[PDB]
Formats: sequence, structure tokens, C-alpha cells
Amino acid sequence: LALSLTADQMVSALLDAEPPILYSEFSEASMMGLLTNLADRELVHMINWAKRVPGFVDLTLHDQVHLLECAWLEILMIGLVWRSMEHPGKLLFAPNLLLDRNQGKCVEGMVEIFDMLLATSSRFRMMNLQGEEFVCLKSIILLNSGVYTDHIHRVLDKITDTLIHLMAKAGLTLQQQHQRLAQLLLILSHIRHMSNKGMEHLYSMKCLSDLLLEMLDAHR
Amino acid sequence: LSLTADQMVSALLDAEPPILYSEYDPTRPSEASMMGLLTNLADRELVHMINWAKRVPGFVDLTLHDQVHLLECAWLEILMIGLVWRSMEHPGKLLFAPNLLLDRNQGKCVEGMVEIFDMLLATSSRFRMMNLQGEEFVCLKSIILLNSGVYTEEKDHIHRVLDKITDTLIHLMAKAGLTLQQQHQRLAQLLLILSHIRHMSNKGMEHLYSMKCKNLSDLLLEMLDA
Amino acid sequence: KILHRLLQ
Amino acid sequence: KILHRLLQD
Ligand SMILES: O=S1C(c2ccc(O)cc2F)=CC=C1c1ccc(O)cc1F
Ligand SMILES: O=S1C(c2ccc(O)cc2F)=CC=C1c1ccc(O)cc1F
Repeated sequence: LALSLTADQMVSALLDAEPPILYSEFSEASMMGLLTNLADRELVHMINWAKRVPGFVDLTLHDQVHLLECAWLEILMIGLVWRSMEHPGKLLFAPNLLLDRNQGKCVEGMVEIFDMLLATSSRFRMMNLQGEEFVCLKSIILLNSGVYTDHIHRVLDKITDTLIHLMAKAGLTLQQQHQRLAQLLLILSHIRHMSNKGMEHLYSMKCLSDLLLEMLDAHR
Repeated sequence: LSLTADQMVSALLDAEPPILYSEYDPTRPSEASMMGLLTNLADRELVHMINWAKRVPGFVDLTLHDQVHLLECAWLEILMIGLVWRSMEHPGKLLFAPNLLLDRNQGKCVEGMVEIFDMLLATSSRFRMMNLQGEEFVCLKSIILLNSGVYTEEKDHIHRVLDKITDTLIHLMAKAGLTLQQQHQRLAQLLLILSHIRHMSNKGMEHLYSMKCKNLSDLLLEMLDA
Repeated sequence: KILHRLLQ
Repeated sequence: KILHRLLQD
């Protein structure tokens, strides 16, 4: 069903499926509270967004759960990184919650993850990523991150076609299309890295809503 | 910066590290020994990996601090993708060494090792399904070395080299008779696998750091505390 | 599972 | 710095 879409039809479907930017409600306990509260509310919207991702509905309930459990933090992070593009050196968790690295020192071991998140944002800023490319990358994360543990791969190929199609519209040469495609996908390797580091840091803080606790225990 | 895609491949292939043997004794049975076999093997390869990295185009142009940094970040990824590559012709088995072939049942000898084993097997099955070529393999492995620790003046130099490797990958796929659409797709598929290799490495670092506290060579301890 | 309900 | 030494060799 999703394989019959055109490149422009894929883009418009992803753009219209974009989740809203939610708002947030000093100390370490308060800062941790705001982030986890914001993350929990955001998870609800992500799930509805996932069902709007072309091909995701074709998957069984069990497989949908597995993909979300594996990529939920990656999806949150790339969304945060995307929102923070027009704010160098800062992370826009919410419109009323803009933080820097020194504010990340409020929580122990949070500054390291902050630096990585900030580095990804400047990387997106250097390249500078387009919204059409962003929604493609985020959907790739959802379908790829947990594909290990035929259909999904065919949908993945289609998003690749969409990414190339977008770059062809921008006026990029054939060689520039290959290179930019590679540059974007290699970033996903580090988004995965940040997620794993953020996963273990969050599990230590746990030892949170029951939904977050379900997501965390899935990786434990 | 100036090398043909054919010149890039031949240089990487010639720089390939040898396949080392384990000290595995078939007369022997344990969890402690089986872990010792893997870690000892994963200590002798590092010496070869370090010398292999120096022959990777563009790596020598980096400062000593940058070289150390890239290796500390990617050493396990590089080991893993090598293991996965050697195990391609051995379905449901991991070829750590020619005299050390293990399945997921033997991975149960160590707690929490079965999870990493299954992921490595699935990765090996992926390369088999894609029919990964040796020319593509040495490209992927060099990409890992330069990419894994690039974010965490010399930055765009690495990116320029990475762009050259991408061109090489496309050049290889074009020679195989793949269409432009097929080239882009295969390029994407190969690079998405690197995301999984990163994941396996991170879990590998956790399980390895856990074993250190339980109580490995000195060089392997430097990598762990890094 | 909470994730099951939200998906439905 | 064993890694540094082996890299310099
Ligand atoms: O909640 S997080 C987060 C995030 C939260 C809400 C959100 O909407 C987007 C986000 F990226 C990025 C890093 C987080 C994080 C949060 C808590 C923790 O212990 C460790 C972490 F890495
Ligand atoms: O030594 S390992 C290994 C490996 C060793 C030699 C090698 O050539 C390739 C490898 F992938 C993969 C996973 C290993 C491992 C070994 C011990 C441990 O506690 C955790 C681990 F992940």
C-alpha cells in the first residue's frame, strides 16, 4: 500500500504526520522531572505519528511494539536536535525550555550526552538539513533500529528513493547525491550511540511514568 | 585525496590484517576459559588493527591525539564487522578463528552473551543475503574507523576522505551492473547496518566492563577505561 | 501493556 | 598509553 506512493506523496505524508511541539511545565531533581515529564507526553504523540508512517500499519502489533521500544529515544533525540538547529550551543527541549551545556551540569553525567546532542545539531546545521530530509531520517530510524531483533526493507528502499529524489530537486549532482545520502545515514550511527548512552543513564536514575518504565524495562 | 576508486580498493585490500588463530584446545571443556579465549584473541588482533589503521588512506594525515581517539571508539566495531565477515560462509555460526567456530548454544556458556551472539549472527546473515563483497567490506570497515569518533580543520578532511570512500562504494556497485536506483539503495542498506554494529559494540562495552569488575590484557583495559 | 493500548 | 606507543612504532 505504501509502496505505490510517489516520492512527493511520501514527503507530503510524512510532513502532515509530524507531531506537535509540546511545552514544558534549577536543581537536579526538578530538571530531571521536567525532561521525563516532557518525554512521556511526547511518547503519546510519537505513537500516533508512527501509525501515520507509510508501511508501519502493515506490520503486526508485536512488530510495531518492538520497533517503538527500540527506537523511541532515538526518535526523541533527532527531534530535539532538529528543533535546536536555529539555536547554536543550545538545546530546545521545549519553546519555554532552552538549555545549554552548563545547565546540563545540574545532572551528573548529563553534560556528556548534552555535548553529543549539541554536536549533532551543529552537524545538521552545517549540512543544513531540510525538513523533508528530516522526516525521512526519523522514519528510517523507526523502521531500521529494531529490524534485526522483506516488507520493512522494501519500505526502507522507498525512503532512500525519496531522499535521493529530494536532493535531485535541490540541484545536486549525481556525485553530490551519493555523498549527502551517506553523510546523513552515518549520523544515524551516532544517534544510536547517544540513545544507548542515554538509555543506561536513565536506567540508573530509575533504580517515571509506567509508560516510560515499560520502555526502559524492554531494553533491560 | 588523489587516488582512483580502483586504487582505493587495492590499497585497502593489501592493508587487510591476517586471520589469527585461537589457543582453543578441543581436549579442554568453562565460562572463564571460553571468555579468556575470546579476549586473548581480541587482544592480538588489536595490534594488527592498529597497524592496519595506519594504512587506511587519510588516517596517517591525522594527529596522534585524533588517531588514538578514533581507535578507542571504534576498535570493537572493527573487530565485530571482521568476525561477521569471516562468518558469512558459516550459517548459524561465528568464526572467531579458523579453529574456533561457535554457535548460539556455546554462547550460553557466558551470561548475557547469547544476546550479543544473536545480533552478530543476524548481521552475518544480512551480509550473506546482500552477498557482500570483499571490496565493499574493506570500504565499510574504513568508514567505521573514520566516522565512529569524528563528532565526539581536520574535521572536513576526514569528511572529504569519507566522501571518497562513498564514491568508491558507488564505483564498485556501478561495475557490478547495478542501476543508479540500485546503487543508492544498496549504499543505504550497507550504511544502516553500521547503526546495528554500533549498537552491538555499545552492548559489548557494557558486558565487557562488567566482566572487568568481576575479574583481560593491559591494552584491552586502556580501551575499556576510554 | 500500555504500549499495546496506545497503538490501538 | 600503550595505544599511543604502538601507533608511534
Ligand atoms: O529525556 S531526554 C531527551 C528528550 C526528552 C524529551 C524530548 O521531547 C526530546 C528529547 F530528546 C534527550 C536526552 C534525555 C535523557 C533524559 C534523562 C536521562 O537520565 C538521560 C537522558 F539522556
Ligand atoms: O571478544 S568479543 C568479540 C570478538 C573478538 C574477536 C574478534 O576478532 C571479533 C570479535 F567480534 C565480539 C564480542 C566479544 C565480547 C567478549 C567478551 C565480552 O564480555 C563481551 C563481548 F562482547
